[PDB]
Amino acid sequence: SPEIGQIVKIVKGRDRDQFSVIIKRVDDRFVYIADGDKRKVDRAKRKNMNHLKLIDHISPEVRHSFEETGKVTNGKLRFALKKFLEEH
RNA sequence: GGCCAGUCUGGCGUUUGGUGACAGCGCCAAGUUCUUCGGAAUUGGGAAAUCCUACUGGCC
Repeated sequence: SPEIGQIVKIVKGRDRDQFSVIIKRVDDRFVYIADGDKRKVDRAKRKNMNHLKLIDHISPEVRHSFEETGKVTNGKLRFALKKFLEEH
């Protein structure tokens, strides 16, 4: 099952072939994603899990942001995705 | 495999919408119908839907 702060690669939709971050879990089928750059948290995108590829990387920055504040900022989403690309 | 609900000429751009196929807006291209021959108007197949191919979402 998906986790808050987990990296996904979008496989369907107009934003396909981008990496994004799961920022909310609705149920086991639907989540919300955002990247803090072109898709910011105030425009988070509803996605069927079948249209994402789960990646084995959860950003601690995003996960810690939600643990301490219940939210995530656009700056932390951008930083998490940038760190993911560099390491992986 | 079965059923329900969807999408429509091809291409690419887009921090627009859509879970998605896609759509919107844009321009490029093809077919077709026009022309004042500069350029306009259109759009899967089919005479037709409770039809069909392809594709998408859900259920079994």
